[PDB]
Amino acid sequence: GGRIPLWIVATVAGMGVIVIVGLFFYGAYAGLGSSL
Amino acid sequence: SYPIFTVRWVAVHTLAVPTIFFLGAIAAMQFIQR
Amino acid sequence: KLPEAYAIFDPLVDVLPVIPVLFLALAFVWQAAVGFR
Amino acid sequence: MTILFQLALAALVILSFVMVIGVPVAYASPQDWDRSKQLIFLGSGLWIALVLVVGVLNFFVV
Amino acid sequence: ANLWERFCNWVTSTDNRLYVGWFGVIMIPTLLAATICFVIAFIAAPPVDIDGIREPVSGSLLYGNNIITGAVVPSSNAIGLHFYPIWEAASLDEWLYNGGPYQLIIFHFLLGASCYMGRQWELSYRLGMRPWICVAYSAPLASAFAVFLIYPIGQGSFSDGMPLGISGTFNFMIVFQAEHNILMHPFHQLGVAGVFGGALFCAMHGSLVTSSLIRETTETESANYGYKFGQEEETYNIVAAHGYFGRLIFQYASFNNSRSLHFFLAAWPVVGVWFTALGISTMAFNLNGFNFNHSVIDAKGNVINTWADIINRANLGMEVMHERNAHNFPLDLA
Amino acid sequence: ATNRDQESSGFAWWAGNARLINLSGKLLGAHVAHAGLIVFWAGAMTLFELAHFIPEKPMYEQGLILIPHIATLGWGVGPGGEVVDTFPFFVVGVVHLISSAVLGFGGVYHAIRGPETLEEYSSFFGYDWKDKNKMTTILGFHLIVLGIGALLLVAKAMFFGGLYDTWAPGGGDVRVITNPTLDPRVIFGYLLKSPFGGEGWIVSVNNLEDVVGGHIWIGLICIAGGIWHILTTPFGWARRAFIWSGEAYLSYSLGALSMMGFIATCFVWFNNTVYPSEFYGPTGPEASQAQAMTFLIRDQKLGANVGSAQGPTGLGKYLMRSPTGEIIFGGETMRFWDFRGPWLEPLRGPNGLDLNKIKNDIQPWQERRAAEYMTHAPLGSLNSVGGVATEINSVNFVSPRSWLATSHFVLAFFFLVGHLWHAGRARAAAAGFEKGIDRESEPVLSMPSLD
Amino acid sequence: EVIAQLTMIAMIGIAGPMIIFLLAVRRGNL
Amino acid sequence: GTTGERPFSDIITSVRYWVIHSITIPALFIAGWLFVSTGLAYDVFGTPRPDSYYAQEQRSIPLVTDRFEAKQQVETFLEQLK
Amino acid sequence: RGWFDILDDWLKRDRFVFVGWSGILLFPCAYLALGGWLTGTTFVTSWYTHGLASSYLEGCNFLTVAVSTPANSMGHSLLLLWGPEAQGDFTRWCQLGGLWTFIALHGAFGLIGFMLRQFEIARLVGVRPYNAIAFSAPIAVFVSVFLIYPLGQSSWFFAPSFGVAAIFRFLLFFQGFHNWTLNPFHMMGVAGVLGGALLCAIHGATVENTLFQDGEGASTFRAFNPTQAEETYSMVTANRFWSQIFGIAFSNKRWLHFFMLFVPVTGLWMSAIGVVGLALNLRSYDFISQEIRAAEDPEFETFYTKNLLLNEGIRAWMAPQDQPHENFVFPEEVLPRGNAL
Ligand code: CLA
Ligand code: CLA
Ligand code: CLA
Ligand SMILES: C=Cc1c(C)c2cc3nc(c4c5[nH]c(cc6nc(cc1[nH]2)C(C)=C6CC)c(C)c5C(=O)[C@@H]4C(=O)OC)[C@@H](CCC(=O)OC/C=C(\C)CCC[C@H](C)CCC[C@H](C)CCCC(C)C)[C@@H]3C
Ligand SMILES: CC1=C(/C=C/C(C)=C/C=C/C(C)=C/C=C/C=C(C)/C=C/C=C(C)/C=C/C2=C(C)CCCC2(C)C)C(C)(C)CCC1
Ligand SMILES: CC1=C(/C=C/C(C)=C/C=C/C(C)=C/C=C/C=C(C)/C=C/C=C(C)/C=C/C2=C(C)CCCC2(C)C)C(C)(C)CCC1
Ligand SMILES: CC1=C(/C=C/C(C)=C/C=C/C(C)=C/C=C/C=C(C)/C=C/C=C(C)/C=C/C2=C(C)CCCC2(C)C)C(C)(C)CCC1
Ligand SMILES: CC1=C(/C=C/C(C)=C/C=C/C(C)=C/C=C/C=C(C)/C=C/C=C(C)/C=C/C2=C(C)CCCC2(C)C)C(C)(C)CCC1
Ligand code: OEY
Ligand SMILES: [Cl-]
Ligand SMILES: [Cl-]
Ligand SMILES: [Fe+2]
Repeated sequence: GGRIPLWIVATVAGMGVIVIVGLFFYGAYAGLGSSL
Repeated sequence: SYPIFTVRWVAVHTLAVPTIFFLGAIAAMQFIQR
Repeated sequence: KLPEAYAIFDPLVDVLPVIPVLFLALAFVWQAAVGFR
Repeated sequence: MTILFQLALAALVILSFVMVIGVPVAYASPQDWDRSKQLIFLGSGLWIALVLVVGVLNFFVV
Repeated sequence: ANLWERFCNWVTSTDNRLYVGWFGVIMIPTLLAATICFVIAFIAAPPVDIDGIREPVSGSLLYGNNIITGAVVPSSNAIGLHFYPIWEAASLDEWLYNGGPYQLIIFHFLLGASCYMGRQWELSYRLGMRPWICVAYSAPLASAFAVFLIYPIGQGSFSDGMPLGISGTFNFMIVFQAEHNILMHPFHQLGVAGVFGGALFCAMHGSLVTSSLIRETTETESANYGYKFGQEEETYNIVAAHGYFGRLIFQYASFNNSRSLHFFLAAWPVVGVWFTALGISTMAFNLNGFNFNHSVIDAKGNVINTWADIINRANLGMEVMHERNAHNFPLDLA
Repeated sequence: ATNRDQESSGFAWWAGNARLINLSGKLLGAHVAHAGLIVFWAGAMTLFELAHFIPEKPMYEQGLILIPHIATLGWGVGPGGEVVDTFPFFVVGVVHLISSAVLGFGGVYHAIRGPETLEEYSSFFGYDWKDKNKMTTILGFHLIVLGIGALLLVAKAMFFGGLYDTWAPGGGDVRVITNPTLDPRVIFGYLLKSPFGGEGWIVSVNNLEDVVGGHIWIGLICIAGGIWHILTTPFGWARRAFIWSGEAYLSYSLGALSMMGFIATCFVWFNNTVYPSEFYGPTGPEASQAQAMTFLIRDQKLGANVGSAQGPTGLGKYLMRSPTGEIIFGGETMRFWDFRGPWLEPLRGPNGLDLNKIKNDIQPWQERRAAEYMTHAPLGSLNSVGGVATEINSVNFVSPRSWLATSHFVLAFFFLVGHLWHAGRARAAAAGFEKGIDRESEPVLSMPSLD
Repeated sequence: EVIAQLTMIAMIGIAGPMIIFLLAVRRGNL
Repeated sequence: GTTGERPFSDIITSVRYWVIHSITIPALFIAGWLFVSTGLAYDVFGTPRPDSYYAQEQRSIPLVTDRFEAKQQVETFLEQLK
Repeated sequence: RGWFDILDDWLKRDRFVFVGWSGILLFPCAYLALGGWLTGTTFVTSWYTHGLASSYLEGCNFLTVAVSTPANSMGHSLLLLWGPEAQGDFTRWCQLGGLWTFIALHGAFGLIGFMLRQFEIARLVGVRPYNAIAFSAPIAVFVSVFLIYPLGQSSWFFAPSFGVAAIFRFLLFFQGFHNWTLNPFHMMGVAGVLGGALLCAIHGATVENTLFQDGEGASTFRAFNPTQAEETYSMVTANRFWSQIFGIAFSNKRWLHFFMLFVPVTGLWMSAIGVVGLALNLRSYDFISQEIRAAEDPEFETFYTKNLLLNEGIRAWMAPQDQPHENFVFPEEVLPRGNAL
């Protein structure tokens, strides 16, 4: 009911998307879809 | 003294669970080689 | 290539140039800390 | 001394790293302003010296 | 008092039906010279060797055009980026042939329009207003600089600037897609979002304020007569509009602050159109849109076409037809 | 509660850096920490480019913007712009990045610990935005540091190794400058040249004597002005023309930066002297000209008489006249005939391209350069597919000139926008309606109807 | 190899939020 | 005002929340990973794998050409792959 | 209280996300439009309908994935799962293009539900339904582009495919085959959209730069109270500003926001109409007077003729891949090309 401070979940959440997204960019250069 | 299962509840999960599921699928895809 | 002395440092040299952008991200984490007062 | 070079180089790195974190916290925690004046002053001289030591050694290995 | 001071106080008078101002002093003659040259060239100008190849394009009404095919045609590729005032020509006849009016029109116009922008600042200063209207107009001004000035600079020729005509504009759009895959540039996708969203939010704000007008008329009269100019009060119920819109979606997807709402309306198109002007301006230096041509391939290495390969086939048809007599060598590098 | 919230400073969080307008020490901390980020990047980025560098590939095939700035200054490079010692790059790298730490340490100390306002700690460092005499003086010191800075380039070129001269014979070479140009007829004639085609204002500067001489004049000018302002206060007329406020000074500099960004964009696009194609790749014009030469050469070897070969429009297929008669390459490249480059100037005579030299004196190195430069023309996709937009994937390339010209046009534009935003606001803030129209005295209401 | 790259930036990146985290514990002057 | 649900700030800061969602999220993620790693997405939806677009020696596409014989056309094309 | 009245009380309850009767049409059709897109751009090919990849699973990125239209051989079939083409085979339905109709038809009833939803909420709150009326213009577009246009052609093949780059493909097809840019009804559409964006920007900026000073901080957002009676900016100073800058200005605030609805809503309606025409190949493609002249005078050139030559190159370079079912074989030597390129 307020036991974890919001700003922590934000940074955590934030870094979580940042990683899934980076991954999709790495994949644009590897394997399927990389023209290679 | 709120409810935990509301209409709102159903709405978020109709979207939010296929999303995570879809995302792991899309992760695994980055690793497929031709 | 770096000079061969510094080859164990290549992968840190790879990540260094992005550090400026984190200063901007860190500003926002900080205003979340203080709640945008 | 192919090894003592890097040795001092990592010391710079693990120290910069210590200092990157320590100096801001030390500066804005009101508690130990006087207990820490020492720490950063020593770290700083230690940092500078480390840069120079790595500086001179590079001209034996590169 | 002294004559220089009577004059200054007239230039800057907030009593003139139309404000002059110091930006006004440059804006007025230059827009007049562009307007008069443009009108006269559109009706009467003779054909113009746009591509420098002695193949003149007829742009004017009297040489067989209509409103929709007519244009003032860009200046010769043989001129490139050289300055070509009327006084550099051996004769008006030479100036017309090689595209001179285009230079006259766009220079006087870019200038007069830039001062238009400043004049908006100026009047807002004299009225005691906040000053940033002129910042919203910088988005369309930027866009004009891009198609008339920046893109010709990167490419080496005013001949590759946007023509001043309805069909010439389309010509320009198709050639750009072939040479720059502008549809596949994010900055243009940002501009579309800018203008689709702009129109969307226009209809919304329009429909939402209008949805909540206070009954101050009967059914036999325009509801517009329920607003009296400079009335102390507001004529719609923003609380009522919020309660409608917050329910259409959910409560916090809706604005309840008027200032925050209107700033949103200003910023959305302005930003996006900054991006697309930046889009034309950076593709002026051949930093082009994404290229996924043959990007998927199978185990063997056959190409598996995607929709981007279908886009490139269209692009290619534009490529090989455009300016069909003007290339001698295999690559079209500007 | 020391400002630092919307309720004391009058600004929200999204504009909280405006909470520092009248806190000089905390504001000093911000400028030094930021400078530390600038030096950090100069440092980080050079060592990245070094680590990824392969001396066998051209610089312009490897995504390098900073290392070519170092080669141009004459370090690390041999005849032909061939790299012959990487160590100087590494140095430039480590000094900046180390240096960034004493800046970083300095800014974070001044922004957190030190005095928030300097004007009680020492009457020399503290300042009021509105002290016309203190603001000319700070500008004066900085003017002198700038003029010193220009003189360092002079020192590098005349005393400490020279600079890369793409125009040097034998293909280009580092070289020491000993007759800087000082004639102001030359040095300021650049300034009165038209920015239009075939003139190019100061972008046309094409020899290092001219370049070095210009930095002698500007160095001495800036020192002179630095002194001027340290001893003067602004005159009656100047005080009346300007707004004297922290924000207005900021708006003037954004103007200045914006204008400079646009100039830079055009330097890297068109100038192949201080941005030599050895390092930055060919210019757009250079690439287009190169293609016409490649195919002139090829067909001339087959037996084509290239001076009389009439193409489809009636203009020469290989050669035609510009509008003032010069002999120039044909096809669409007719727009580019202002191009001047060390690989091509040898075929030039007084009337332009000389046909006996075309028939006879094309050396293999030019055929190599022309082919190299036409196949590295500054066109490619945002995801670094090289070529025209209809090209298939394969070549991973975007010219440094494209990266540099796009990035700095974008930055130039948003900084002009910043000029207007802050300039107009400074006007409003000083006249006192930046926060809105006062209902009790709405000005328009005291005016007479237009009709 | 590239895991080298990931661990460094994971550490540099975690370094920022830490300072802020440490400074709220000690009720330092944010 | 408040329709009466539990505020989101109150939930996603609550521990109970993350107790449950520490497990459920990554569980879903992996399930969707496993849905593709098993290769099962290919046969559910009919999507070719990189070795199933063409037969070894063909460069024409299996374009469906009959409205009612369409199911059959596709099946007979997946046989010419073995 | 009848059971009908009890079910009505519950649907019209004030919750976080209001439901209503409209909801019963709305949430399932919308949810399933969405999901069929997400599902098909993630996992489904267009190999048997189009000869294309189209999912993430195949290695497409966000710009090139699509739920692609059915092959031309299907006609205008509804392509029901239990229909005679796929015969209850889910997998076969995906490969034949049934996700496309699934999305199209659940989408279209989806939008219906949304418009009813604007009617239902406006009535319960008590306001004029002008927003519902404005929402007619997106419906006219979606219907005109996605349903009418293909029903007038040979099949659903030629409708738009649901995809970023696939839509770019549609755009360029419409230029090369229909000469859509020359059509008066799109021109009106263009004017309405760009005029909408204009109205949107200029009105926001006007209001933001005519605010009265009603608080004391430099953020001006915190000087507005939604229940305040007083206009937050000055209509009188805005009028004088634009009267003297532009020569005219708004004076009536109701007309000003009514005009804002009108302009973009009417642009979209006009473009819809022209597209209905294009369902029939009823194009504005040519100007007869210019072709007659052009045909007789080889020195007559205009930007209209230049553009037609471009159109011609698009048609021939793109059709063989674009409409694989026609088995178009164009030898190198018939391909139109200018010099060198
Ligand atoms: C960072 C650079 C810089 C800045 C910001 C300033 C700022 C200032 N200077 Mg200093 N100055 C500098 C460098 C600088 N100066 C240097 C290096 C010198 C040595 C040359 C001088 C010499 C100098 C003198 C001699 C004077 C100033 C004065 C002033 C003040 C008024 C400026 C003014 O009216 O602008 C310019 C505004 C104008 C309205 C000028 C109009 C003329 C046209 C429109 C501009 C073009 C002029 C340009 C020289 C020619 C065009 C070149 C073209 C090819 C582009 C202001 C505080 C004045 C003052 O108050 O004295 C203390 C004054 O008289 N400055
Ligand atoms: C270049 C970027 C930059 C810089 C240099 C500054 C600098 C400053 N800002 Mg601004 N700000 C920025 C971006 C920037 N800001 C952005 C992007 C935002 C939007 C989110 C804001 C929002 C903002 C607000 C809302 C406020 C400021 C304030 C301040 C000042 C004091 C902040 C304070 O008390 O720290 C408190 C924070 C801490 C003690 C946490 C730790 C901070 C340090 C710096 C961590 C550094 C780590 C680093 C790696 C150090 C180790 C290396 C060393 C050995 C060299 C300071 C001068 C404040 C001000 O004006 O005060 C009156 C203020 O109220 N800023
Ligand atoms: C433009 C930047 C700038 C400015 C104006 C100041 C100004 C000030 N600082 Mg800060 N400071 C800075 C940068 C700056 N500092 C940096 C980078 C650091 C980290 C090294 C510090 C660390 C620091 C601390 C820790 C303290 C100050 C203090 C002070 C005050 C007195 C300093 C004094 O009297 O020096 C006297 C000046 C000299 C003895 C002259 C020598 C200075 C250097 C060596 C000259 C070298 C110039 C260099 C060669 C030029 C090239 C620069 C480089 C970018 C290439 C004053 C308000 C003190 C304070 O506020 O008191 C509480 C204090 O305790 N400063
Ligand atoms: C591309 C542009 C564009 C988009 C994406 C769009 C979207 C939207 N506008 C809405 C509203 C409006 N639009 C309006 C005016 C306009 N809208 C315009 C242009 C657009 N409008 C224009 C130009 C105008 C000017 C007249 C008004 C006046 C309103 C509203 O009142 C309303 C709102 O609340 O906006 C703030 C919303 C309707 C919500 C809804 O139906 O939920 C239900 C969703 C359903 C039924 C699913 C639809 C399925 C669609 C039709 C097909 C499938 C889509 C795929 C899943 C995704 C495909 C993606 C690829 C194509 C790339 C939605 C956000
Ligand atoms: C040089 C060097 C060094 C140093 C380094 C440095 C200097 C560091 C820094 C670092 C940093 C400086 C970092 C930072 C980080 C940051 C981060 C990581 C952030 C993030 C963020 C986020 C994600 C957020 C989120 C959010 C919020 C909070 C709110 C709003 C919303 C959002 C979502 C946005 C060393 C020692 C290593 C050694 C080597 C060399
Ligand atoms: C104030 C503030 C801010 C800002 C901050 C800043 C901006 C900072 C800066 C800082 C900095 C800017 C720092 C720097 C650092 C550095 C360092 C730490 C370095 C070190 C170095 C080293 C360690 C090196 C090593 C080496 C060598 C020598 C060689 C090669 C290898 C190597 C790399 C390893 C913010 C916004 C956040 C918030 C609010 C407040
Ligand atoms: C290094 C070099 C060089 C040299 C350079 C020089 C020598 C330069 C000069 C520079 C300068 C010589 C510049 C100047 C500038 C100017 C300006 C930019 C102006 C400004 C003005 C204004 C902006 C104004 C404003 C106003 C008005 C008009 C009215 C009243 C108000 C006011 C005040 C606002 C050369 C090229 C040879 C070569 C290479 C390198
Ligand atoms: C079809 C069908 C169906 C249905 C289905 C559905 C219902 C589905 C679902 C699905 C879903 C519902 C899905 C979901 C999706 C998700 C996703 C996949 C997302 C993603 C996203 C992202 C990736 C984003 C991110 C980002 C970015 C990118 C940038 C900015 C920021 C952010 C962070 C936002 C049924 C059963 C009837 C059966 C029949 C068929
Ligand atoms: O696109 Mn194609 O590229 Ca720019 O130039 Mn070369 O050809 Mn020509 O004159 Mn107008 O257009
Ligand atoms: Cl053309
Ligand atoms: Cl050519
Ligand atoms: Fe409004």
